[PDB]
Amino acid sequence: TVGYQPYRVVVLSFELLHAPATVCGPKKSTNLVKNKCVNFNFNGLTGT
Amino acid sequence: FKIYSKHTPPQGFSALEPLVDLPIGINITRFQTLL
Repeated sequence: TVGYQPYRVVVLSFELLHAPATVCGPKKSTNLVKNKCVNFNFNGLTGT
Repeated sequence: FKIYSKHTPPQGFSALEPLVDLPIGINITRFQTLL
């Protein structure tokens, strides 16, 4: 019992190009559709 | 680093399937095996 009382702190540092890309955000995927021309970016395949 | 393996019951023809790629990134020259 603000500026003097304890505050926890966590600092993040991401590396790059030393090792293959491994840690990163999720894959926001949705539903698919049948029998209609769809523009779909299929886990890296961007075809229509 | 990629691995491919297969099992069968050495003459003839067969085809090797993969199992896994490990995104490790290790400089590799030696593959000491274990008995």
